[PDB]
Amino acid sequence: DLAPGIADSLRHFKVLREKRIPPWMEVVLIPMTGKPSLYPGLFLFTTPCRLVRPVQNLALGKE
Amino acid sequence: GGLTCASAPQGTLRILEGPQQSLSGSPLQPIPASPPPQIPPGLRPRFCAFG
Repeated sequence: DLAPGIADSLRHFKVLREKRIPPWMEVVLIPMTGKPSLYPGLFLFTTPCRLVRPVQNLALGKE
Repeated sequence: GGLTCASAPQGTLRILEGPQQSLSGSPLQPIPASPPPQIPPGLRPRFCAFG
């Protein structure tokens, strides 16, 4: 009951450049469904040599 | 200085920073639609038929 509310406050730090969250971090919350979906977790990637692309986050208004 | 043992704790309060309120606005802010192309003003026949 906290992990959706942590994946939002780590995108609301990445799009606003706060608390040394890098702009290229992947906040990935693979949810718990109770079905054979992907393995659930909250996986934060910060390493180089990935691929990344810009969008507009509509709730804040920033890239 | 014996440091004897005690009973079992009933509950465990977890203190944590609150959710980020008033960060997202209640309406959404989309990128505006790129406009459809206009017929430009001041278009006239510049080619006259010869002779």
